[PDB]
Amino acid sequence: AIRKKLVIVGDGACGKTCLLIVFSKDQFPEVYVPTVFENYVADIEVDGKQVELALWDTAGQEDYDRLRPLSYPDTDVILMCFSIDSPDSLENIPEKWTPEVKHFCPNVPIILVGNKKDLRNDEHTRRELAKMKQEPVKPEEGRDMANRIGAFGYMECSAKTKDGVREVFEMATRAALQ
Amino acid sequence: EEEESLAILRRHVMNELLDTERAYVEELLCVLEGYAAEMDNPLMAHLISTGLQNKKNILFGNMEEIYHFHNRIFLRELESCIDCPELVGRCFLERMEEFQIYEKYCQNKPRSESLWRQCSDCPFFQECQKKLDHKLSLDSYLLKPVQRITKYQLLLKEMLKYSKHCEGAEDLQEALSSILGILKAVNDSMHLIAITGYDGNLGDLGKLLMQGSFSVWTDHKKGLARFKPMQRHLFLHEKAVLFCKKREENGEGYEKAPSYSYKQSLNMTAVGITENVKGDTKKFEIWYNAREEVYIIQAPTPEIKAAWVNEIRKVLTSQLQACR
Repeated sequence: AIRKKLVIVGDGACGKTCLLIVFSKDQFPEVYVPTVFENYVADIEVDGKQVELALWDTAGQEDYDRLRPLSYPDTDVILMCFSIDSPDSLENIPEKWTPEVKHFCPNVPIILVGNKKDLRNDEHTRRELAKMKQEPVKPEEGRDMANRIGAFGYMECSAKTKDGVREVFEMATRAALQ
Repeated sequence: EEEESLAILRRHVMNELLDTERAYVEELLCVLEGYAAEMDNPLMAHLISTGLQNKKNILFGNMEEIYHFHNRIFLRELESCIDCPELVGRCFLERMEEFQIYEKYCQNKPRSESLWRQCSDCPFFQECQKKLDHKLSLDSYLLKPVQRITKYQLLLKEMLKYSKHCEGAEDLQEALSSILGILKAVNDSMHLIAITGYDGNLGDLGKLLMQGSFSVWTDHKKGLARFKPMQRHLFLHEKAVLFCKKREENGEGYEKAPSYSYKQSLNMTAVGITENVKGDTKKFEIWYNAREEVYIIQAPTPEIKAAWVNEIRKVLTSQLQACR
């Protein structure tokens, strides 16, 4: 079987660990959302080719610039993401994450991801954001950033509805095989 | 009721804490025997050279030391809190010293990373992996201590969120801060060991308090960087502030991380500080000798400015209480 390494990067509380949880288990936790997601190998098949995708979480290390790179060696694809309900997390994609991901992982495909798409139409988050003089992230903004950084593609999903989850890892596995 | 559900959530966090802890201990042992110990196994000697065998300590660092701590002490103490999950904060508090062993591991990790790059294709590992029946290579396991130490704050933060009204909410907040502090210290030391060209010992400079890259302007008195700022990486020490120039390094992985060429050094006994600067709330000045030498630091954010200002003042305050 083919072995590929996926490292998911991005701001904390932007949904990283949850996305991995939902994908690897194909079911959104209801009561308690796990905090820990240790290195796990998921069996996925794309283009009729069996792949063993190693999933590496980075939750908990966003604030340490010298411990963070320790995860980048031999990465086949990078799932760089932000939270749909946080135009702030998106601003870091080009300001923080991209410059870094490109320096330690040159020529490694990047899949920009917008987590928590379901909160785009959520009035509660729309309200809270307003107070901060902000509004959910619009798809148009995502694709723009995706091309601005030179991603291998833009994508959105929801950990709650599992909507788009499979699609993200399926698309990233493909970019890895290239 | 609410008190009801929060205690349920405190239960969940305590469970993940204990489960992941047991797994962490298992996984380390798994590698310490299935790879490290196998290096001294005659039946395998035909798959490993003498050079690699000697580099065993570079490859594993002090993983064993770490494993004994968690296996003999920490997991045992976490379990004693299965009953009162809000009190897990006290376990970390009574072991903050023992956690210092993680600094040695992280500092050596890049050395191991470089080695692994040269010896991964070695027959020995491919064989140990097969025996162990692991879909993952030794590299995924060698990062676990780093991944684990950086999950404790997340877990403590989760416990604290569900314990606002418990008799341990304070010890939790303290433990959280203590771990965050150890993580910052370890991360700072990573930058420190990358400094090059330092004429002397860094140890007798006192504790490293802060480090960071800034745009720096000068505004000295009398016999460059007056208009076009220079890019320096600073290291705030109890005894002095070091100015370094980021030197770009090339290589495969962590080798890409830059090094820091030592430039100058301001002795704290002569350092003074200007907190507020006209026109920019993000600037602050670190001056030297009666202000005959002024450095304007461009803090990327308010939080960073505040941290640096605060650290400088604590040091300047101690100097005072010590100079008399």
